[PDB]
Amino acid sequence: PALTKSQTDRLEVLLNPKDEISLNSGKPFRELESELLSRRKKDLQQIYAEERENYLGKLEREITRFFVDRGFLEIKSPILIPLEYIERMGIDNDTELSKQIFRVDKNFCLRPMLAPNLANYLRKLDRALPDPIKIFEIGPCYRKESDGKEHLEEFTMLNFCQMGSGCTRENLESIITDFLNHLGIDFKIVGDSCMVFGDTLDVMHGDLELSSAVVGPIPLDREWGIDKPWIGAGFGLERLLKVKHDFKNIKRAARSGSYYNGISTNL
Amino acid sequence: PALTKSQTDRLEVLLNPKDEISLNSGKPFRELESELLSRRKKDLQQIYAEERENYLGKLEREITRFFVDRGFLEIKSPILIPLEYIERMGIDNDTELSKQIFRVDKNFCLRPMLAPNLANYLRKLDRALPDPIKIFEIGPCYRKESDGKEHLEEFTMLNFCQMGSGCTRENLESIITDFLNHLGIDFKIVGDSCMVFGDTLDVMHGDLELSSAVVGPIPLDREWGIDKPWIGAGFGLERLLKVKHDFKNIKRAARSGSYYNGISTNL
Ligand SMILES: Nc1ncnc2c1ncn2[C@@H]1O[C@H](COP(=O)(O)OP(=O)(O)OP(=O)(O)O)[C@@H](O)[C@H]1O
Ligand SMILES: Nc1ncnc2c1ncn2[C@@H]1O[C@H](COP(=O)(O)OP(=O)(O)OP(=O)(O)O)[C@@H](O)[C@H]1O
Ligand SMILES: N[C@@H](C[Se]CCNC(=O)OCc1ccccc1)C(=O)O
Ligand SMILES: N[C@@H](C[Se]CCNC(=O)OCc1ccccc1)C(=O)O
Ligand SMILES: [Mg+2]
Ligand SMILES: [Mg+2]
Ligand SMILES: [Mg+2]
Ligand SMILES: [Mg+2]
Ligand SMILES: [Mg+2]
Ligand SMILES: [Mg+2]
Repeated sequence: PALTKSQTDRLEVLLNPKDEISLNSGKPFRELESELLSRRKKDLQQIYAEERENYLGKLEREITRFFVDRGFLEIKSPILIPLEYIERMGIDNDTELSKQIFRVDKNFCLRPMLAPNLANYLRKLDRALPDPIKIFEIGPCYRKESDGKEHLEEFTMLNFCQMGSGCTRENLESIITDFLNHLGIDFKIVGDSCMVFGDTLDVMHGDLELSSAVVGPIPLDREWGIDKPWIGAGFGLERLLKVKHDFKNIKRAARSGSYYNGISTNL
Repeated sequence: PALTKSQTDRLEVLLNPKDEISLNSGKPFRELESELLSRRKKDLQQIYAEERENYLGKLEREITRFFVDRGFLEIKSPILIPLEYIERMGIDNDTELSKQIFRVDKNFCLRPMLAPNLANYLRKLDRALPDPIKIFEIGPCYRKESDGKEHLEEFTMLNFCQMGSGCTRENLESIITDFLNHLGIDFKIVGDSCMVFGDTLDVMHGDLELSSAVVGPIPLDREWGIDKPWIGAGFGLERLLKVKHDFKNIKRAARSGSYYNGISTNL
């Protein structure tokens, strides 16, 4: 019993991390497929009977509660943003991130990050709210990618940020630590750099980048009317789910018609 | 004291429905503006101190709990969808809704409704789950609009639907009724029609359309592999918020950097 590539692909779609089933165990495709179909139907029936919550939606709600309870204001800002935000973010037209932008109409695009909208909120809210200003947003972001096991074209970003007092490296690391401890995810912090922000603190789980974080001020602040110390971090929710559920491919965690909570919908 | 159009616009931005303040009361602009700025800063400070939840996010969470508790599976599907879905939905290239579509790249668009993704889920889930199949989704949808007091280009749709047993007009009306009673919103049902679905039951609050709902089957089902009775309804969350909070302009409820929970962010 040698399986074709098409057969192995079909079994891999139906296989879940908790299965102790090897596709090369010598059993024929028909028996492996029947067993996995039965397991996945049972898994989906259990979700439908007892849970009914989508992993991405449930994780957004859990993260929302965590940040609201710690004094951060919940933001919901536009997903369709001016293309001018990309240039004012310092993303020059010939840079790598600029090629990843999904253009809409003529002057708009799908946001590839939450940062510009949140910078506008920090500036505006600092005229009305007491120091420090603490805000966060969770929602869809978009980048054209080569599509590996760790990138999606449509993903979900969390960005939390603070402006004013308490905007230090140690406070930023403390929030990241409390957040990932709340989710039960081990991590380390490594130095890296990017073009928008300069140096970042990257939050790594093994070789998987969970977040890039920044301690301001940076020279870019002036173009956004930011004139105080700030800290912020952006996390991909699908990457968090990939770690939590041991998914081999991030597509299992994505907005999709092909998987529900990591279970194939082709049953 | 006659106010210019620019001055009146500024005061209208700062005015909230609960204020018993008339912009034509004869008081000068400087006093009306100072009073309203003070009220709105206080309102925002109270939210920041005591609540911190965004109206759109909080309403999504409340609706999610309502449908999950009543046996509907929570869906999060792609916002960027194939342009082919628009033609297979019967939206011919020269129709009115087709002109409202935001195109992305060459073969994709921003979804103007949730229905096609949910039809795919109904079909797929019917192979695995017991009758009846009950699902819902909340999330961003996009339409180019003339932009009045009731339309946004970027809005948030709820669509709940069911396939199999219990897919009758009376059950559909009963779910709509239980849902709007839960939110405390009065309504009536009127007959209307649209091009995708044919006859609809429109859910009206006064002259404001809160939802269009459909009792299947319809001939379009075959193009989506739907072969059982079904019911479904789509609601705009920003319209629900407009009713709940007596907003004069739906922009107060939208994803925005210009308003937070209906309060101007230009303070
Ligand atoms: N295409 C993508 N798919 C899924 N998640 C992503 C994607 N791009 C970024 N993220 C998540 O958003 C976070 C903040 O975005 P950032 O700009 O730092 O990404 P990045 O450094 O380009 O990530 P990578 O180096 O893996 O491409 C990332 O740490 C990651 O968790
Ligand atoms: N541009 C929009 N902005 C905000 N909400 C909308 C918009 N278009 C539709 N909705 C909401 O989505 C629901 C379902 O969409 P549907 O296709 O029935 O809208 P519609 O009949 O085009 O609405 P209208 O007649 O007001 O344009 C509507 O009843 C409404 O609550
Ligand atoms: N690291 C993540 C995003 Se982190 C930015 C936190 N958001 C924020 O409010 O910054 C204020 C700010 C932003 C730009 C210019 C001046 C001031 C990423 O690369 O996608
Ligand atoms: N009235 C709202 C959307 Se209502 C559709 C409910 N969703 C669903 O699952 O329908 C099954 C289905 C859909 C199309 C073709 C065949 C079968 C609007 O106009 O935006
Ligand atoms: Mg990248
Ligand atoms: Mg990186
Ligand atoms: Mg990074
Ligand atoms: Mg319309
Ligand atoms: Mg209508
Ligand atoms: Mg309608």
